[PDB]
Amino acid sequence: PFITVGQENSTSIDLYYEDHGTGTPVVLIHGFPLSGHSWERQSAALLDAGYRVITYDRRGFGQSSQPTTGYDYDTFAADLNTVLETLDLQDAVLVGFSMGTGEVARYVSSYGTARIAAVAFLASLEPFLLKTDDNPDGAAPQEFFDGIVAAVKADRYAFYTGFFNDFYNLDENLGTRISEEAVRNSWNTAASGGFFAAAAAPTTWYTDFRADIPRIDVPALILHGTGDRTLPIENTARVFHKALPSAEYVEVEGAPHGLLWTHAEEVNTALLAFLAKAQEAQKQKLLTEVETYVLSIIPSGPLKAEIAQRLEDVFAGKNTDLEVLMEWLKTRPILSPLTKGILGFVFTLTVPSERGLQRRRFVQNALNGNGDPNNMDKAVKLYRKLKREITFHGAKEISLSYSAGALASCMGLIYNRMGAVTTEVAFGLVCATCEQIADS
Amino acid sequence: PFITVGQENSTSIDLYYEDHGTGTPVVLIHGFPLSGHSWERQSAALLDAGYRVITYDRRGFGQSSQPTTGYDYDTFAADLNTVLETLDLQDAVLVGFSMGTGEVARYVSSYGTARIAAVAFLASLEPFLLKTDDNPDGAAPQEFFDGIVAAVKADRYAFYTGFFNDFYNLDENLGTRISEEAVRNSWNTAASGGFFAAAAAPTTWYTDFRADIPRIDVPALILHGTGDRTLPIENTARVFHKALPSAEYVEVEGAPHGLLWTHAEEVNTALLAFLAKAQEAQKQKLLTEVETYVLSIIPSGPLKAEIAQRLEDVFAGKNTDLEVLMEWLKTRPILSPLTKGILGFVFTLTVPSERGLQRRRFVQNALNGNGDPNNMDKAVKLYRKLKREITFHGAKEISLSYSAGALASCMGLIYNRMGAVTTEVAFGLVCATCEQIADS
Amino acid sequence: PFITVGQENSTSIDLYYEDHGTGTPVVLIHGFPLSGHSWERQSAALLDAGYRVITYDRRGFGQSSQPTTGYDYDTFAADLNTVLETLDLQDAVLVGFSMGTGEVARYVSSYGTARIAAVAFLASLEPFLLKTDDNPDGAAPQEFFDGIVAAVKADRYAFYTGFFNDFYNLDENLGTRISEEAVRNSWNTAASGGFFAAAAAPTTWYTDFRADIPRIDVPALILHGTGDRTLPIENTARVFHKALPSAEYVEVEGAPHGLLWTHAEEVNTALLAFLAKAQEAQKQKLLTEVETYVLSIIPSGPLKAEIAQRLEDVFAGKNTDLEVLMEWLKTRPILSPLTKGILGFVFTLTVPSERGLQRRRFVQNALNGNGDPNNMDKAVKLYRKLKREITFHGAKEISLSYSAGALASCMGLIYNRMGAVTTEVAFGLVCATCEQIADS
Amino acid sequence: PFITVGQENSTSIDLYYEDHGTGTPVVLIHGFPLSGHSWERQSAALLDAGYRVITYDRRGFGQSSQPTTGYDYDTFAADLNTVLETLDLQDAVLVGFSMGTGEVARYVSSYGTARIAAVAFLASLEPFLLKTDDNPDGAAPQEFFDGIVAAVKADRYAFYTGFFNDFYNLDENLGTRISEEAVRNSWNTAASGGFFAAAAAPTTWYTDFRADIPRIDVPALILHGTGDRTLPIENTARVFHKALPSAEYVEVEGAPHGLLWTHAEEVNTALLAFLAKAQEAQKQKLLTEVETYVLSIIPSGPLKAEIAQRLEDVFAGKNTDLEVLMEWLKTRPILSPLTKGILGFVFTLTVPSERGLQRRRFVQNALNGNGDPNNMDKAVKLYRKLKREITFHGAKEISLSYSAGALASCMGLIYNRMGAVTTEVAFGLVCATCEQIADS
Repeated sequence: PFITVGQENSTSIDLYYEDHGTGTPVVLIHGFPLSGHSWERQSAALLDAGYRVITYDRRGFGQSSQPTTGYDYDTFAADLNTVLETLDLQDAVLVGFSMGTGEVARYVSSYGTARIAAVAFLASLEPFLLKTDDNPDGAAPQEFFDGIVAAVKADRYAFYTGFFNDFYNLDENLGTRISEEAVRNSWNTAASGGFFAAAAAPTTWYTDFRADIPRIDVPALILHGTGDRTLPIENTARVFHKALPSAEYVEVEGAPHGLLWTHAEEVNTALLAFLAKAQEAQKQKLLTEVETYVLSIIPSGPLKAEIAQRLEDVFAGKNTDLEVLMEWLKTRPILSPLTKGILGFVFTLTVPSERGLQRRRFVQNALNGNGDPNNMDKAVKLYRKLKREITFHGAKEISLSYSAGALASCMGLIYNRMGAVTTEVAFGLVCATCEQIADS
Repeated sequence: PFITVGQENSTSIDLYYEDHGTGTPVVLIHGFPLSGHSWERQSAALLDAGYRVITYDRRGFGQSSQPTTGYDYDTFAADLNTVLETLDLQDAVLVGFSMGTGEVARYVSSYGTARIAAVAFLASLEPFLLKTDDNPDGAAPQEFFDGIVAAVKADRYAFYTGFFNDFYNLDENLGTRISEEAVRNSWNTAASGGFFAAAAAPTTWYTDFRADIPRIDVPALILHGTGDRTLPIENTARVFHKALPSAEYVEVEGAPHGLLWTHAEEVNTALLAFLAKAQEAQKQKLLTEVETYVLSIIPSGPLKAEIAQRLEDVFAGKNTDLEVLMEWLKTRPILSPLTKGILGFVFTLTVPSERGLQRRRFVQNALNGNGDPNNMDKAVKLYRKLKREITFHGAKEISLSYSAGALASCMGLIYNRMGAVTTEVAFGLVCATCEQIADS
Repeated sequence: PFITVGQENSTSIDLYYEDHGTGTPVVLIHGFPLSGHSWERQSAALLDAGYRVITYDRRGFGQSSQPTTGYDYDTFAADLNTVLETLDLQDAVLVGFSMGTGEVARYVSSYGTARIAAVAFLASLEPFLLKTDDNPDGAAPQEFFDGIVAAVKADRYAFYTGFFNDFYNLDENLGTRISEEAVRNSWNTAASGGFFAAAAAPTTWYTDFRADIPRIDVPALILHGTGDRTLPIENTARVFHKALPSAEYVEVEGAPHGLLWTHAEEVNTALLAFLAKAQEAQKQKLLTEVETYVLSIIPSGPLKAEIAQRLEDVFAGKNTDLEVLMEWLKTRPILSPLTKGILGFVFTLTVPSERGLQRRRFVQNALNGNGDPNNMDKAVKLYRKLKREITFHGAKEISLSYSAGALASCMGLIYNRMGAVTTEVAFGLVCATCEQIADS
Repeated sequence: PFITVGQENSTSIDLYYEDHGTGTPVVLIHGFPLSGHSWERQSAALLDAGYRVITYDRRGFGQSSQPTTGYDYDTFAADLNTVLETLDLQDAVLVGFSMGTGEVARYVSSYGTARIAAVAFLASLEPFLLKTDDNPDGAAPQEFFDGIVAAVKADRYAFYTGFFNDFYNLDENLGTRISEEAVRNSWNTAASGGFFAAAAAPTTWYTDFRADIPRIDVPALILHGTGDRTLPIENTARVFHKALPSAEYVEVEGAPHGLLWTHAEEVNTALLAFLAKAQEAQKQKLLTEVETYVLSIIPSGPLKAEIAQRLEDVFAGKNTDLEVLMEWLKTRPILSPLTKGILGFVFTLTVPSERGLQRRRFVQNALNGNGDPNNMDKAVKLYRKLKREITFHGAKEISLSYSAGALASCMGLIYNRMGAVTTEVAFGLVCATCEQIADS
């Protein structure tokens, strides 16, 4: 599979990518000089955990096009933007390794965390590798990196051998954490890359990400091996943690630069933990917002408390019966039809096991709103806008511009299944609907 | 330029008007029997002082329509209301002369000081010209004004000659403070007016503004010449000052009624001083808005404090070096390129003595907007809209509809001098650019 | 990237190719049993020397289709013809290695040197490898080649090792001029080829090119290693030189057959020298055309002569200074502002050391186009088209469709750094603006 | 009548203009501080001579809008460009006076002589009024012009009195060549202008037109009075004549600056002469092209000679009877219907006194294009393109892309009056029609 990110002369620039599994999108950005297939140990684990795994090969690496231009992090991040937009990924998590951390930092800084839910940095370059006067926390001076470029240009194939020796810490890990054959494959992948890209890549390593770091607002994870030879822990992760103290910090003892394979077990554990925790963290903050908004329209009393209880139960994951819940709603004495309708919409939306209940009439009759053609006109116009929308805060603001009558019908469109919007947006709509009703 | 204020038979009633310069709006309302062009000496001074000068001709006067109806201050004030609402002026200053003072008093009283920041009364009619029992401070009785009307009806053209004799105090001022040609022009303007309006106007002079005066809440200025023959100082301004003691009172010694031309230097000085207090007040509120918006994108730290200080300094007029500031900006390690670009744009825009400093490379590369032809296209579409715009709030609103990428490139258009927008509009753009960045 | 050269059954026959860099087209035709990537040491050098490098994989080799037909030099040359015509290459240089030398000879003979500027033969097969009665200068008889084919059919994978043993002269060069990993990669590339193509290829080696040689009219270079085991110097290059005495003859002492890698330094040197003669020749015709176009806008006089001289100086590389030239331009009285802008653009473009000179104001104001949004809109539309373009003629042709006003603004976009186009394209634009201005 | 040339704040910038008479367009650009009505002596004469007279008032002058921006010759020329394009003038003559000469020079330089047939400079500013080191032929230094501006600002009305004293050389010419009332009117016109424009205009006088002069390729006329006090002959016209030696030079002895009125007879004579010569000159070069193309389709013989003679006669102005010509054509042997059709089209187009002859049956049936709907479709598509076209050379090229059958029908559309194209474009079509037929 390929995604076109540019054009070089008579040829086009396409990136090889892979899209597997169903769930929240997790983008895995490989490091030098490998490819997307490097994540296979992580990829295997993430697929088991019910995630949607997306991997791609950087330009001039793996199966991607090998142009002789655009080897800078502004172009690398631009490519990632194209990738995310082409696939239309929403609420996705970016995971970068080695060079890949640079792409994450730069994209977030330059394009914003709109589509991004969280970020993870494994074996990061950040904040600045170059050792200069203003940056004494650099790993090595300019002259050093110039040596690497010249080394690759001398003989890239022979370079790869020496490269992977410190990439995996073979003197320690060979025959224990990484096999001879596994290394052999990595070398093949390296050779498969572009000759130009090979020597062009090291110049990108001393990129100054210090300006990109503050723009990271989504939950972050910083992971790094102490036995990292290529990128020394202290010149990278340790100072990176000072720049981003909010980030979850993980130090894997004795892990080499290539810990994705060698210490895969420690990596998976740490990553899957961070992902599951950050997911439930944003689920709770979303559901508590929905609760307060829905309860805002319900009049204070013993009924309000009962509703609050059943809402908490389904939000907590306590598999309640839906036929019973709906029969309970239908039979309520002081609740207004619209209130019952909104509640009916919210319960079907949040309940995982629909159990087999056909779209109830009492909910449908509540949301239609007299079946005014004036109301259904604004409802489709709003529906068009919500299809493009993804953020909850984004979906709520644009919906607020519409009247309470138009909003109710819009909810009815979705309920009847004449509409296909994401849950975050659907919650945006219902919260906006509740807000208008509360002010009436 | 015209503004429709009514309708008379098959024809409509339009008022000729002029809108010049950029800044706080200053509306100049002419007197009898001239036109907006009478302010030309004031307009010249006000334009130099960076104001937005708006003048219009009263119905049946100058280039305005000449209907045979609506010659009362309730209609005159209604016309002014239409003018202010059509142009949507906000925080504007009303300046009236002779008859024009009546419009100011009545509009403020009848329509409220919502759009008005301050008011000025030059050669005022207020509070009441008619000499009666209840008003002994009147200048002349009913019978007198009936004489003027009958005099105009006899021969308005011959009337104009005798009128300007006391309007300018020609025995004193002719050949000294006003030339023969200047008077000639004034006469032409008078003759150019409506025959009906000419004789209808004097009846409006004895209007009772005594009830309108207390309704003046905005800061006021009362100016009047002691040598005023048309409107005697003691029957007008002096008693007006007792009715409005809060007002700034200025008495120009030996000045006649048409002091706008003869004693233009004394008038301008006094007026610009009174105006400057209200103008500097609105300039700061504009700069504090820009400051908060610009600081919104800068990440918290010691650097944020440093920028805010340097911003306050240039806004205050503390002539800071620009070559130094730009080199300081260029060399910051944690500032994003876009951030450096925006600040650079702001500094060149706010710093007076640009000192012939060539368009910095680092700012141009920040504002280029990744040289996306799609981003560059949207920027021009926005530039077309901003070329028409004049207000800061108006420029900010329409800019918000564009993406952050499109906005940055549009700023680049202006910075590179491929675009020509007013400073108020330019600030609207930069503030809109900051708002998008803050939301990511 | 692929180019369809034929069709075999249900599938089509596509050749993998690569197009890098901007300048004179240099087509590199690889030998047996490798691929286009073999040129990587030459390609790297050629890109530095400002050439446009075009490489492709022969059918059944590398990433190209692997059909079981068309393994003859009439088909091989037909394929090259398709490649050249598809890319529409003009004034290009053909460089062949081993088998690749045959394609050059055959194409030139069969299709003519219309698109070709010069040709290069490295480790040539020419004129005739087969040892017969009429050709005693053959390297080996028919039976020998039958042995190779049968050897490949036995086990192609085991064959490759023994092949590369004499291809690189490993007993001498291994560990000195070629590393184990480099050979390893070559083997992988070999295995990656088609099984049929592998055994079909040797039969093409004893092709009689003796009739094709006289048809070479473009300047030729003959390079060969004396230590060549695969193609013995005396049976190949030496007799080839007798057949083509006009050709530039280079003998690399002790170089093996695969000298492209082992003696890459000697090869690059020799090749770039020969290429420089052909490159500089059409380079001058490019600058001479630009000169005539630019001078077309300058009004005749002593100033016109002065400009022409300074243009010739910068084209020769003597002048080198830019700030003085720009100051000289700025102060000229007969030059239209647009003319000053165009010349300033050309000078910054042609002067090698732009130094630390900020983009001059007088050039920006000339190219700004008055800040008409309509000129800016057409300018962006033109700019996207120029981003795709590569040729000088291609850039000039598409630019001529735009108005002089739109063109000037387009130049302004690039000058201001809101645009990124190649020098050949940049010159196309300048000539097009000059053509329009001269025609206005 | 007004033409919108810009926008200032809430108001738009419109220029007052007048379009009188029928024939080739002669644009008259007034000087400071008057208006288009100043040309009345020329306009009356030009209308008698059967020309199309176009006059307009400069911004801030006469009946035009009075903005406070854009008082520079780049803006003045931009305005003129709008005027010419809005009216879609082609083959027009530009005539400038005082300030008006600057507009002519700048437009020609900046926009090209596409729509321009010839140019005239009366009482010119050119080439450079400012007296500096680089320009010793200047009239006065910078400080001098600064005095003029301050004089206008002092008292705009009183300034005019002294201005017209030297403008007309009243000590000499008053009561002889100019009446008291005429000057009075000039003063009124002066007062009618904008207060801002009045003082803004003098700064434009020291504009450097030296760079604009060489771009003048159309036939030129330089007229100037020796007794010119405002613009001394030696500092203006005399040095202008050296810069433009090709121009027809006329020196009116003893004429003042405002010679347009005083020496109107001498001015008209010289002007009408220059126009008549330039008019017949452009007729001959165009008609001889039409002649050769039309004769190309007529078969060689005595008939071909007869046609050429009658063509030369009508082109020369020997208005032959059209009823006779058409009957001569109709009853003529050996002439093909299409040939008769083409000639019939040409004769009705070139013959002045149309006499009142109906679109002949023999012409319509020739032009019908057999009644093919495909031919009628292509004819309309071409007609759309020709409506946009203006040049004769431009019209022929785009028409050549269409088939001879489609071209014939397109001519038929115009002849039947279902189409409205200019004569120059109309000639382009017929020549293109002849060219396709000629190749058969």
